[PDB]
Amino acid sequence: MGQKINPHGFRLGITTEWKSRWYADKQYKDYVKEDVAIRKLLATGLERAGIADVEIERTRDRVRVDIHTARPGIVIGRRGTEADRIRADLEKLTGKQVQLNILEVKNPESQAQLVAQGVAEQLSNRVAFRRAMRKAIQSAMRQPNVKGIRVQCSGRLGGAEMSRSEFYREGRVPLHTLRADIDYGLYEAKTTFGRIGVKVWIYKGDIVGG
Amino acid sequence: MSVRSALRPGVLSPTLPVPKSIPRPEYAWKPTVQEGSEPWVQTPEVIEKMRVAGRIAAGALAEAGRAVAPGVTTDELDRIAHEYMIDHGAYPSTLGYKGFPKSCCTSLNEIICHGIPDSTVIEDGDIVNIDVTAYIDGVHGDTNATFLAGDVSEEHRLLVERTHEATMRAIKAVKPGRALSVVGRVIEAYANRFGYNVVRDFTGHGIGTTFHNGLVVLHYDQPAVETVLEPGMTFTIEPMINLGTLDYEIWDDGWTVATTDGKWTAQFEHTLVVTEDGAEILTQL
Amino acid sequence: MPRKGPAPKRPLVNDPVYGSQLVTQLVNKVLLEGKKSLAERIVYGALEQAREKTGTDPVVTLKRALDNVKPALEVRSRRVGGATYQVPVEVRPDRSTTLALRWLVNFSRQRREKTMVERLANEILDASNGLGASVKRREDTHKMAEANRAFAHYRW
Amino acid sequence: ARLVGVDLPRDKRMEIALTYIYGIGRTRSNEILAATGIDKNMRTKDLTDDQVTVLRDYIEGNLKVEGDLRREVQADIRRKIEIGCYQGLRHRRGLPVRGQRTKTNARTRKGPKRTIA
Amino acid sequence: AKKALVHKANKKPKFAVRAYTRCNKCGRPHSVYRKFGLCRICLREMAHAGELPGVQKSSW
Amino acid sequence: KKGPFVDDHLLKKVDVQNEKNTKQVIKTWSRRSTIIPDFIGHTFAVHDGRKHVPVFVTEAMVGHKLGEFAPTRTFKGHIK
RNA sequence: UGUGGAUUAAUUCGAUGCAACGCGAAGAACCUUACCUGGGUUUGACAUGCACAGGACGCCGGCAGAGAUGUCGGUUCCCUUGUG
RNA sequence: UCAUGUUGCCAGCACGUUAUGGUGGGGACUCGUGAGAGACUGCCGGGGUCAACUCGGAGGAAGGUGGGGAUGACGUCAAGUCAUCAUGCCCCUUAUGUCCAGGGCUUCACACAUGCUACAAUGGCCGGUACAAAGGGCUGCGAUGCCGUGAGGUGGAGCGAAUCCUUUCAAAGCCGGUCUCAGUUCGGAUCGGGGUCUGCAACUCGACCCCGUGAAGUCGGAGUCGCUAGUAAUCGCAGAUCAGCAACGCUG
Repeated sequence: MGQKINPHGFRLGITTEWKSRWYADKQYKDYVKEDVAIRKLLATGLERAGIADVEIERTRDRVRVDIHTARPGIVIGRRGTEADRIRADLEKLTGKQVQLNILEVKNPESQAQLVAQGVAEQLSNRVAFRRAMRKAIQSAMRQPNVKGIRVQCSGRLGGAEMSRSEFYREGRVPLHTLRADIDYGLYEAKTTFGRIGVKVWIYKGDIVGG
Repeated sequence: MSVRSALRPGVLSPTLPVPKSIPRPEYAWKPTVQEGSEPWVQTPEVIEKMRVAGRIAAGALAEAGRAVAPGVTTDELDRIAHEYMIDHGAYPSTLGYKGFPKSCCTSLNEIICHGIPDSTVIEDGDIVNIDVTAYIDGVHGDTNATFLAGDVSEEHRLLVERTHEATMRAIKAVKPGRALSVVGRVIEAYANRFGYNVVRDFTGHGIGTTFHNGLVVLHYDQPAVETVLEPGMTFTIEPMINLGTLDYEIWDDGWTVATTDGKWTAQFEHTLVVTEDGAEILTQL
Repeated sequence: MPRKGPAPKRPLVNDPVYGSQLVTQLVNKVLLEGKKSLAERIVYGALEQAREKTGTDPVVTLKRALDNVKPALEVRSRRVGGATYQVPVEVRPDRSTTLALRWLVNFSRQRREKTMVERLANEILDASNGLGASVKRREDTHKMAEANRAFAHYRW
Repeated sequence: ARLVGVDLPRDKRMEIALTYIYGIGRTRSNEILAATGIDKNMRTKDLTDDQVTVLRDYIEGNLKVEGDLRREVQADIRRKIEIGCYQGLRHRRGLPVRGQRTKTNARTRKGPKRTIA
Repeated sequence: AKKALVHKANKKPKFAVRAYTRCNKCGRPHSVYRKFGLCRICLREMAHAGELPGVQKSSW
Repeated sequence: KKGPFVDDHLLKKVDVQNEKNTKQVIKTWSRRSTIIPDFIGHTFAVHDGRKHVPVFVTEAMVGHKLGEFAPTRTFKGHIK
C-alpha cells in the first residue's frame, strides 16, 4: 500500500523516545536477546489485563524493568502472590537480580496500542465490528489533550473470507508533519476464522518538542 | 590414421531467415486456426508440387555436398544449400521444426540424424550426412545423403556405402501389395551380411502436406506391422547403419545425435512415391 | 530545465597558458571524461604543435579553424504529419561554437597519428586551412540545409 | 631473430618479443631479461646471436617454455581426467576448470554464445 | 526454518565448518549479521518499534 | 597446500583391507581425497549419493580428490 | 551473477514487464537443504500434561558403525519423606 | 561566532634529528562537535488587482523553497511475502516427523538481463612526484624485520584504539623512458604444473601465488538506455554477510 512510514519509526529521534535506553560495548547482541526474551515473557498475560508499555533500561547490570499497565490489581494482586512470582521468574530466566517495576497508566485507554488492544478484544468478543469500532474509537480519542485520531483495520473482519479494511480519521493528524508526536499502535486479534490487524494513530498535537 | 575425437555441440551460428514468399505452418497465424495437417490425401497436384520441392531439396543437398571439403564448416554447407533453395522459392521445413535452429541438418560421423549445424568444422577422412527439406504450396520434401569428406579409410567407406546400398535396396523393395516392414527387413538383411546394425527409433516417416504425417516406416524386421503399400504414399526411406551397437549418445545438441560407442554411422534418405509397379524418387536430381 | 525557458549554463574560464575561451572549450571537449590535467596537456601540446606548423598564435589559429567550422543553420528532428520534414533554424553563436568544437574534437580523435596530441594538432591545422573533415562537414551541413529550403518557412 | 620457435617481431621490445611466446610472458620477460642481461626496451633487431644462445639455454633450463608448458598443462589436464576428477569433467564438457560460471559465461571453454531453437 | 532445523543449527556440529547463523527469532538463515544476529525482515520491524536504544533514521 | 585429506575412516578401512592383502569393494562414503597412493588396487565404491559407484585408483590418480571420480551430476540436458 | 528452457537425486522454493531475472540468495566441499539415495530415532531430533517405575538419568571414555545410532567402562542423585 | 586542546593540528615557542605534531608545551587556526548565528526576496526597484506572483538589482557564503536528505493525505494495481513470522482451513502423527552419510542446489546444446575486462598509444610496460575522507579492528587490525619472484609463514608492538594497524592513508593525475596504432607490452580469457593459506578436506568443491597461456573483441547491427552540475564520465579507498571466497556485486 501507500508507503506510510511508521510515525514512531519516523519521529523516534524527533518527538518520541526509545522504549529502552542503555550503553553497551561489544555487548549489543546479548542485550537485544535479553530484551526480546523479556518482552516475549510479558506478552499474553499482560495484554489480557490491558498492558500499555514495556520499558527495559539497564543500570549497572543489575536490573531496570518498567511495565506501564492500564489497570492495577491484575499485575499486582495479593502482595507477593503475583508480582513476586513473576519477579522471581524473571530472576530465574535472566541472569540478573530482577527488581521488577510495575506502574499504572494514569488514565483509561488512551494509547494507540491500548486502543488497538480494546478494539481487537471487542472484535474477538463477537460484537458488531462497527459498534466495536465507534465504541472503542470513542473510547480512543480520550487522551485528555487529544487532537487527532486515525483508526484503521484489516484482515478477516467479522470472520469473512475477504481481508477488508476500514479507515476513520478525526481532526488534525498530519503524518507528514514532523512535529506531530503521533503514537502508533498495532495489534492483531486471533479470531476463530483468522486474524484481524488494528492500527491506531494518535496525533497529540503540533508541538515540536525541541 | 588417428581416430577423430568425440564431437561437441560447437557454437551454433544464427538462423538462416526465410522470405515469407514461401509460406509457413499455421503457428505463424492465430493458434486457434489449426489449419495445419491439410488433406494428406496425396492428389496428383500435390504429387507435382512434391516433385518440384524434392528437386529443389536435392539440388540444395548437392550444393551442400559439393561445398563439403576438409576445412569447410557445416555452417557453410547450410548457408549454401539455404541460398540455393530460397532462390528456388522453398522454405526450410527443419528451420524451427520442434526447435531445430538451422535450415539443413548436418550429421557428422557418429551423429544419427537431424544434427545441428554449428562451428564444428569438417576435416579429412570424415563422413558427413546432409539433410535438406523444401516446402511450397503445402508440400514437404526431405532427403539426406552421406558423403566421404577427404581421403577416408576403408572401414568408414564401407560403412557409408553399405548404408547407401541398404538405402536403394529398401527403395527397390517397395512394390504395390507389399507390407511396409519388408523394407526394414531388407535393410536388416543387408546389415546382417556385414554384421552392421540399424537403429530402431529414427526410422522412415511418411511425408506429404505435413512433414511427419505419423506413418512410421521401421528400418528393421518387424513382423507385427501389417501396413500394406498402395500407390500414392510419399514417404522417406532413411536406413541408418552404424559401425557399432544400437545404443547411442544423443549429442548435447539433442537434434544432433551421436553413437555412444563413438563409432561412426551413415544415413541416406530418399522420398518415394509408390507407382503402379514400384517406387519413384521425387527428391532426386 | 526545458519547457520553462532558456537553460542556465556553467560559465567558462579562459586557459591559464593561453587565455582564450575557445581554447578552454576545446580542452573540455577533447577532455576524455575522467581526466582533465592530462587532457589539458594533450590539448596544450596540440596547440604548440599547431603553432610551429603555422608560425602564428595558437589561439588565433584555433579561432580561424572554428570560423572555418562554425555552422550557421541547424536541422532538428521534428516530426511533422508523420513525414520527416527538415526545418532549418538559425544557430545562436554559442550553439554554433559548440557544434564547431564538437566536430573538431570528434574528427580529431578519428585521425591516425601517434598521439592524440598530434591528432588534435593536425585537426587544428586541417580546420584552419580548410582541408579537414570538420571543414567538409561544415560545407555538407550548409549544402543540406540549403537543399531543403521548401520546408524552411515553417519557422520553429 | 632466432628463438625456440616463436617469432620476435621487428618492432617489439625484447620483453615484448618474449611476451608473445607461450613460454615467456611480460613478467617472465622482465625476469628472464634481468637474469640473462638483455634490456626490456631494446628491439629484436638489436639482438646478438651469442645473446640468443645464452637466452635460449637459460629459458630451456630454468623456465617452463612452449614445450615445457605444453608437457605440463596438457599432461596434467589428461592426468586429472584420467583420475575421474571434476576438474577433468570441467575440461571434458568445455567448462572452466575451477568450477566458476558455466551456465551462461565461460565462452572461451564451451565456445562463444550461440542460439538454439 | 523448520524448528527441527533451528534445533539442528543450535545443536553442536561434528565439524567446525557446519556452523552458520540461522537467526533464532524467526528462522531465516540467510542475510544474518554479527552486530545484531537477525534477519532483515525482523530487523526492520524491531527497528521501527523504537525498542532498540540508539538506531534511528539517517538523513545527511 | 599444507595437508590434503586423509580419509580417516577410509584410511582405517584401506589399512585393514591391504594389511590382509585382500581386495574388497569398500563402500566409501569419503569423497574428499585420493591423495594417498596406497589406495591403488582398492575398488572405492564412491558414495556419490545415489549409490556406491566403483572407482579404481591409479598411479597418476594423485593431485585431485575422490568425489566425482564417479560423477554425481547426471546430466543430459538435451532430449536424452 | 541471476532468471527462463533442459537434465538431474536435487539442479531447493517463490518471485515472471512497471511491481522477476548482479532477486530473496549481505556468501551451496559438510552445513546452508528445504531435494534425492541410504542408514537410524521413533512420544519421536524437539516439547508440554498424566503417570508408572525410580536413584538414576546424565556425564567423562572405549568400540563398531558413512553417521545418525547402539554397546557398556566409571559417577550416580540433589530434596526430604511427601516424593519432587 | 562562542566553547574546545586530547589521541588531534602546530602558526606564536622549544626538544626531536629523523619519523612524520613526532615530543614538551601551544587555543591562535581548523580539526572535533556542544551551543548559536547566519536565506527569510532579509533591502530596493519594476509589472501585476496595488494582489498574489514574477523579473531585476543590491546586502548576502548561500537569492529568490540555500543545498542535500528525512516528509507517502485519499486511495491505486488480489503485484509479492502462509519459504521472515503467526495465521483460517486441509493433510502426515509414526510420517511429508526426524539425525546423519554423500550428492545436487554451482549441473548447460542455449535465450535474456546485468556488470568487469577490453578492444589501446587519452593508452600498455617500467620507474620516480604529491595529495583523500569515511572508516574498520580483541582472538580482529595486526605493523617493524625477514624468508620470500609472490602468495603465504613467522611475528606481535601500538592497539576496545583522533594515539596503533589500516601505511606519517591513495589512485587518476605529474614526469621520464619504452611500446608505435597492431589480436598489439591492448586485452584478459583459457587451462597445466608446482605449491600457499584458510578450511577435516578445496576434483564438482575457495581463492591466491611463480611461470606460461595471449583467444574473441580493432569500439558493436537492428534497436536501446542513462545523464541538466559536481551532472555525465574516469580513477582509487573503505564497510557489511566473509574461518575459505563465486563480490566484475551492494552500500558508501
